[PDB]
Amino acid sequence: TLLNPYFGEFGGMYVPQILMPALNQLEEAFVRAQKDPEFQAQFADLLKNYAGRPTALTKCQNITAGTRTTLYLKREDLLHGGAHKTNQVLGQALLAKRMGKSEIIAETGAGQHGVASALASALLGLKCRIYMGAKDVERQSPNVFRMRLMGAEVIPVHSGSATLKDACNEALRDWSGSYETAHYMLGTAAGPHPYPTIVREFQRMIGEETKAQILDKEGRLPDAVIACVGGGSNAIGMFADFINDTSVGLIGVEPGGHGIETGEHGAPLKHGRVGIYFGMKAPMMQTADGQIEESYSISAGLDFPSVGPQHAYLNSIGRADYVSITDDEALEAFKTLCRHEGIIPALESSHALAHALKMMREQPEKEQLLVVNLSGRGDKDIFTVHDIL
Amino acid sequence: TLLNPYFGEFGGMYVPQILMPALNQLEEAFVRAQKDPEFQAQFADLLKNYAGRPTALTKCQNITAGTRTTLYLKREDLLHGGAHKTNQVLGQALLAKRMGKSEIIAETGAGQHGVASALASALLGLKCRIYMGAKDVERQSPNVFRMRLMGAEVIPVHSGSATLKDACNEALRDWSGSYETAHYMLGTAAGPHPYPTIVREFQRMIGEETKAQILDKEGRLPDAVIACVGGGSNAIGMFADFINDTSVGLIGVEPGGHGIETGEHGAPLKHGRVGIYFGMKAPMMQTADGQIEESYSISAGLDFPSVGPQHAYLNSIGRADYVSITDDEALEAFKTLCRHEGIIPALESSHALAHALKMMREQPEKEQLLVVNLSGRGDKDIFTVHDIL
Amino acid sequence: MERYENLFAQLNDRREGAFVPFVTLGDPGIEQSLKIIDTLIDAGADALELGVPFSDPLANGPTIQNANLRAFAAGVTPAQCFEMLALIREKHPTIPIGLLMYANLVFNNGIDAFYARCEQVGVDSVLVADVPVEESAPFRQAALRHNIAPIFICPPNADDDLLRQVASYGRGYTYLALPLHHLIEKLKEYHAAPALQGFGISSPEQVSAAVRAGAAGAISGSAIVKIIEKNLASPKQMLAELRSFVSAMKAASRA
Amino acid sequence: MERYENLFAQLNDRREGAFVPFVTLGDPGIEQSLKIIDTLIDAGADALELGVPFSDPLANGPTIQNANLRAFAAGVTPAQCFEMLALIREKHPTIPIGLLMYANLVFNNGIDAFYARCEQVGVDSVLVADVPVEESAPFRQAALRHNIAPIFICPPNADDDLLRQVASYGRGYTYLALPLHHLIEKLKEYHAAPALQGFGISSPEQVSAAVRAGAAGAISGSAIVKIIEKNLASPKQMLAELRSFVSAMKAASRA
Ligand SMILES: *Cc1c(COP(=O)(O)O)cnc(C)c1O
Ligand SMILES: *Cc1c(COP(=O)(O)O)cnc(C)c1O
Ligand SMILES: [K+]
Ligand SMILES: [K+]
Repeated sequence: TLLNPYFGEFGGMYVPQILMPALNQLEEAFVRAQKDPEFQAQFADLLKNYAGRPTALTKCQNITAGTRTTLYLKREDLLHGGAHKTNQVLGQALLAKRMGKSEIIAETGAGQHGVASALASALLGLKCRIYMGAKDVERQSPNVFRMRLMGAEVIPVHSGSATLKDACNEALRDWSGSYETAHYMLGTAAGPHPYPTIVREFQRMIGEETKAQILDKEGRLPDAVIACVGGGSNAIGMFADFINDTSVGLIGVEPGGHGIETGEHGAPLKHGRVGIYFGMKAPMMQTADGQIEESYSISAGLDFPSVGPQHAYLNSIGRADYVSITDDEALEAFKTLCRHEGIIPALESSHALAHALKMMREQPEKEQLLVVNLSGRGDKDIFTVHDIL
Repeated sequence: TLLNPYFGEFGGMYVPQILMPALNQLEEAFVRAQKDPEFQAQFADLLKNYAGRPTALTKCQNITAGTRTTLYLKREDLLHGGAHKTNQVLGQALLAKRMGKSEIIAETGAGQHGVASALASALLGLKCRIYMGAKDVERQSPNVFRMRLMGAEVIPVHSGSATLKDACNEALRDWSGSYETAHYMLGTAAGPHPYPTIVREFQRMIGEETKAQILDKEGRLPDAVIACVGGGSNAIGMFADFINDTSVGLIGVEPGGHGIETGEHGAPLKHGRVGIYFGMKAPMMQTADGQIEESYSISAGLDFPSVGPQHAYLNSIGRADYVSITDDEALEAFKTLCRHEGIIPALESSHALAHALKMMREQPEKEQLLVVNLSGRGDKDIFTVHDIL
Repeated sequence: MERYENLFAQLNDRREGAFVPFVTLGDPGIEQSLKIIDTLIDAGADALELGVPFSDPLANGPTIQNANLRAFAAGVTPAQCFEMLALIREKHPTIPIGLLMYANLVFNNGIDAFYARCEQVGVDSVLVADVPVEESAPFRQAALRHNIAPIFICPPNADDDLLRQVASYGRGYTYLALPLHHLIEKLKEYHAAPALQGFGISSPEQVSAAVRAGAAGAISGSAIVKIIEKNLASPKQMLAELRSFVSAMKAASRA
Repeated sequence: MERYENLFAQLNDRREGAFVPFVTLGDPGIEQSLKIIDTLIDAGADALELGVPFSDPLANGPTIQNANLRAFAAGVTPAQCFEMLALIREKHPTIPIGLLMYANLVFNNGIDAFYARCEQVGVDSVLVADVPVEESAPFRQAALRHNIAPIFICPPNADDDLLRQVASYGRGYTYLALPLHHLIEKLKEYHAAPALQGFGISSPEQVSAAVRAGAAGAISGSAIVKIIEKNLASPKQMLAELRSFVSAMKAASRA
């Protein structure tokens, strides 16, 4: 390979031999794209004029009144599409084009990645097919209509559990036979190399902007940047530019679901064990036998049974710290932001906010400048929350 | 008054005597606010760091391929809240505060203005009560939950038709008794002076940005700027900075509903007659007797039985031209933008886009640089459209 | 116009105040409405303030709104109102009749034309609810040309300049933060048309108090509509109850 | 390890190719599975490729996926598989047994430990589906230490370097854009383990053709699972049909 597929012991390219050439060509295309000012100019123009970058950095005083915490929210909820997913989805599409490909293959659970894949493909003239498990299909009807509206072809999978992992399989089987003309658009900073690396690089503007912005508003770097961790893309995008700023804490929040002790959660980095699946060596939800399990969370966008390899690595060396947040804590954070700032955050993002509220509340006299990555908007969560309250 | 309440023969302050002092104090507060650099700095900071301004100006090549039309979309759909409504709602809230008021009174139909009113009030520490007609309540449940989530108090009206006009009445009755501590946050560029004037000024950044942006991308002003006309705020906000640029066409699109000839439309400016209602002298939907009627449209955000007085005026002198667009034309424009650009526009905005597509299609060899104000996003329309197709 | 002058004169000779009830034309129906009005006149009402059903009473409370709904369901149109007005006038030659209108219905087919019809049927005054003195120019000139009294509302949050405008602009009577004696005395100083207290006149004690403050009388708005809304089921008893109420209120103006 | 060497030698003396069927351990149940396997061996299969049920066969098609589902419903665990493997070996001492595995199940409780158990039960080779030659170091070293043959897949989109790695890394047999004669000849040149054509071997003509191309034999994957899926209702006839299929395919390797 041209780049290191590993982050310590985590990462790699655990795919059948037939898929290696596909990964190798993609890696080489990425490296050339990364050094081409033309590609960069093109990516930037799209992010700026189409997606709406740079996103705002909102200081939320109402929520922190009476404490010594100063909180800022990186406004990815204001990005075209409703979430941070759009950034990388645009870079990958430009990459598929650099490779002379006209098709895009993807798969979804909560539907958000499918929508992002469809919007990018439709914008850049790519034929897009999306694999989604039936169980997810009939449950995420809005996003399904959304995808079709944007010309994407949504293909319902029924392999066993008929869900994400079963869709990923079909997407890969398809890709092995069509990689010559089709590009597999992975949804997060996980899977086989160069994916964790590519998704990070195409999301790193989150951290870069936040740094320039906080430096602008406060004249200093934050004390900590906090982000939710489903597969790891929004978190890594935020963390990336701050990794060499040793004074900046990097906090990743995994979903605690109904409570770690209950076993119903989506927190493999801290409460699971290493395995080899999804084409990578990384911590995962699995039985004692070695059978991968499902990650639970009130927020469907956080149900990845594993995590990105760079997160597993950053946590092994002490650089980044990962915590957990329950459905109730996320629900409370959700309600708090709506009532005090007029922003309906995505239940995924609410996990990140929930932790910062905990850091503030537990030690209200502690002076701390925090940045929460508000990864997406929660208009799609107004019903879920409604059914709870 | 300090400012002219009229635009030719249109406008005025047709409110009961008791409400005149409220209008007069508001006007004086506006004039002082407009000349105070502090207020301006405060408004701008909020628009920029909270709302997400400036909005993008997207050139849409896919939709105009094979024609000599160059189209740009002013991205108000990317504004915090989903629509342009947010801009003015923030300025008015700052105005209520300049007047030492702590409460906000409003009313809604489709729910969007209620949501915007609630988000602004919640952000700036204002107690907000919103009047909404029962018929609109049970139909716009998402926005109702949204409003309550943001701390607003939603009060269901049942006066007769239990709808917008019946809510406006309750909101006004309330305001007449509480204007000392409460500010009436009007939703569009209509009603009694200084409202048409204030809403225009707090929306004019749309036109100002578009001008700087098009001048930046193309080095020339557009040939025409197109916007939908419900009550007139997004349109007037876009038109405003271009009124003195005589070479720039200003096209306002009223909803044609099922067809002008059917009588089921919301196009009083071109297919109604002057009356005195909503505290202003303006063209309206009304019986031969003088009984105001309801404006029909597939898009609930365009059901205002009247129009802003400045629009009526600009149309009397030849400055701006107004057309009509049917539900089907708006539905087609909706589908086209999703499939070709990856943007789901609000059905309100789709009326504006639909007309530009008509200007392009009818004369494909005509060279024209157009700007459509994409007033809001259509995620809230994905079901309506779904029920049609 | 004139009927008011003669009424307030006769009232002063009798050293009593005027009691003016309000009612919606056509509520709860044409036949019922005409009978109610005759009962009000029979009961002792010195004048009448009649409302014409409009889309949505832009400046009216729920009670009136609900009355309008009943009028609308009964298919009462402004044209029907004028037919009712003519007949009421044909039966009662001297009672002043004021109309409570909204700008659109007056402006609809021409302002001047509206007042011409008012003069034609025998209406004495018109108060356009949503037209403040600042927008009144065309309405009052049209009213004056047609010998109709343009009535204006003098609110509690009125100031001196407003007091002066209402005084010079208004005719027939002045529809009445500041002290009651302040308004009344300043109105008399400015030679305003006799003031009729329209706020919360729902009991006899209210009428006597108003006249006591120096108001030429009192206007009972919603009070009348109330009896109507309640007795809607038994029209015969509605009349009987209206009779008694007006008699009480009117007796309270006799000093 | 060795059983393969002896098999390919005996095959060459008989101047015939090897026919290797694939089947999922525990599909459609333990008792059924054991009986199927004996029928395959009885029918003439020269070796066996056994699959162990995993969460989701990351690199397997629908046919296999559906087979895994049946195995899961029947409550078949990897521990059960090893119990089945021991018994199969206890009955048949010379037939080579290859396992088709996924990395997680091998890595789960330790790679080395996995291969130790394979050696213990009498397994001859292991092909880890999702482990390409680039990530094979630990798996092949562990396999070698435990006298297990690490099988590698030589894809159609393979290149020369890959051909060389597979040749030096693989043992037992090579699981077989480019010309068939190209792969086979280049594999022999590089001294690769005997190549077994695994692509689309579903008919006798396929087997003869493979051997004709110079492949040491053929692996029929899904073909076997098909008969199982169809005859699921009558287990007795499933066996009968499996018997015939294997007999045909095997007869086609006898030159
Ligand atoms: C997809 C999603 C996530 C979860 O995934 P990551 O890859 O961890 O970033 C987080 N936030 C939003 C708003 C999303 O839509
Ligand atoms: C409220 C709304 C409108 C209609 O009203 P205007 O006052 O005419 O601007 C237009 N577009 C969107 C997206 C809206 O929500
Ligand atoms: K996860
Ligand atoms: K309208």
